[PDB]
Amino acid sequence: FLQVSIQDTRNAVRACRIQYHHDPQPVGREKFTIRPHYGKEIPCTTYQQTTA
Amino acid sequence: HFNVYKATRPYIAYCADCGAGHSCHSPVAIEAVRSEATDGMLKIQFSAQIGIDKSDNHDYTKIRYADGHAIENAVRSSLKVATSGDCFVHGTMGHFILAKCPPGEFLQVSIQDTRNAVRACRIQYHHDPQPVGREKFTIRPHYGKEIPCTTYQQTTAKTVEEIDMHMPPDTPDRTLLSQQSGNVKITVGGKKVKYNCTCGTGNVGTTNSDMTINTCLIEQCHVSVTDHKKWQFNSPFVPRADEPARKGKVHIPFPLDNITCR
Amino acid sequence: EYKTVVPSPYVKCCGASECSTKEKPDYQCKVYTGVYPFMWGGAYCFCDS
Amino acid sequence: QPGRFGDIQSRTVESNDLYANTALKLARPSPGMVHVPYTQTPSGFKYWL
Amino acid sequence: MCVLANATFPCFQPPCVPCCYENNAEATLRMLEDNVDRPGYYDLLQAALTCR
Ligand SMILES: *[C@@H]1O[C@H](CO)[C@@H](O[C@@H]2O[C@H](CO)[C@@H](O[C@@H]3O[C@H](CO)[C@@H](O)[C@H](O)[C@@H]3O)[C@H](O)[C@H]2NC(C)=O)[C@H](O)[C@H]1NC(C)=O
Ligand SMILES: *[C@@H]1O[C@H](CO)[C@@H](O[C@@H]2O[C@H](CO)[C@@H](O[C@@H]3O[C@H](CO)[C@@H](O)[C@H](O)[C@@H]3O)[C@H](O)[C@H]2NC(C)=O)[C@H](O)[C@H]1NC(C)=O
Repeated sequence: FLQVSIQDTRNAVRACRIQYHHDPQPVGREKFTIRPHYGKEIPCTTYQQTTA
Repeated sequence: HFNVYKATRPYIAYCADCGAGHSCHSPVAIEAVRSEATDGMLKIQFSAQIGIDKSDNHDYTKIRYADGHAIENAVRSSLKVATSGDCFVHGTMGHFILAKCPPGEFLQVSIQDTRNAVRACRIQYHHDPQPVGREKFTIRPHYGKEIPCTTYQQTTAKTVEEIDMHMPPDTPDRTLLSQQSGNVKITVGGKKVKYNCTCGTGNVGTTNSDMTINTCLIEQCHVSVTDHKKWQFNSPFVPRADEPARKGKVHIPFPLDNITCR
Repeated sequence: EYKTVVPSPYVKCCGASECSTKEKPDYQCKVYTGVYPFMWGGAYCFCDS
Repeated sequence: QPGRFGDIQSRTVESNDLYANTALKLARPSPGMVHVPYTQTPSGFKYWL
Repeated sequence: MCVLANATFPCFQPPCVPCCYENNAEATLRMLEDNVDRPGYYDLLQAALTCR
């Protein structure tokens, strides 16, 4: 699942939760978790922070 | 008293990702994690030693950490160690930390900054403890047997263990050069720096004072601080200084010991 | 269980380091050429390559 | 042999000599970086356990 | 048994007593690095950095 929440103007928590199956897998041929200090560079994709 | 920690200094190493997937040279970098105790306690090495103040005095609240060839101080609260879940910190001394963690696929450690910024480091580490015996229980009962096992104790006495230490290398820095008009100025403050400028005749060497070359711009000079008064660590992420090595030794706390579990 | 010991590397700026053999269990040594390492304050070894 | 029971052997707990066959290898550092890479077969006592 | 250039002193009483580190850290550590192989290393470590 996942939920998003925030405090109110009267300092009350407001939340909303949905069912979402999240299971990411990295690009390549190994199912690793954290990037190493020594490895290859493989092309992938991401969302950038530009607002142009 | 004895105070071995007055000849040792915290250092800055490389962390592959600092909690956000990006890499930077961080002051909380994780060296080996040791998990050779049967109850399932870990020994993580920081690069920031915890339990001593800037001014070298023992303290349970202050922790030492490097900040750009300058040692800074942080509060012992906000030291967080975690895996999939959240860990309980049992011990605390020097570079080393003791914790008991839920099973997971990584672990990260983090502290506050002086500017109240979180500085962290996570590594991939497969933790799956299994209790001693013939049952894979999670929590001890109020009625059961006693079976021998081993842990790390909180004694910080003579231990019969080693760390290699050595003099830090000459750290380069480029913030100390100022170009005014056809002349360069190098800042001071108690740090002797080396310089190597390819401008004219022989103008290399070390200095403790400002000068002006009056000849060339900053594209030729550089500064390497040579703080050379206290040991740092023999870490694969920071270079050595001299070809045949120098080396030293320091004992580590928390030795392995025999207990019984229920 | 064993323990792999790895000292800090040695970098020479405008120099070459000559590999020295010694009697350690399963000892390994190499020398690599053309490094340009960076540290937090910047890159040392003026020497370009 | 590497990766199996007895990859490192010692004649006694106190014995000064040690036999180690663990297939340790070194690799070049990545550009602009100081880190001493290596690849090396995991322990055989752990594997046997 | 500890050695300083041409001194060859007993490790209990190095000639820098008292406050070896305080008077000169540079020299104390340079000397203490030269004695890592000697069995009396830890006594010299204890005596080099203990003063009031
Ligand atoms: C947990 O307890 C066990 C059982 O005592 C420890 O194993 C034993 O540890 C002692 C340590 O002194 C060993 O004694 C040694 O014996 C040799 C015999 O050649 C002697 O030369 C040494 O000077 C020393 O006295 C003993 O052999 C060893 N094994 C046994 C009794 O089967 C174990 O070390 C403990 N684990 C800890 C403290 O982490
Ligand atoms: C300060 O920085 C300069 C770099 O601008 C260093 O000068 C460099 O020194 C090395 C070793 O002496 C020179 O390598 C030599 O190259 C010649 C070929 O010209 C060869 O015959 C020698 O056997 C050696 O390989 C290098 O060329 C030289 N750089 C320049 C631009 O001339 C200098 O060493 C640095 N000073 C200190 C104290 O580190």
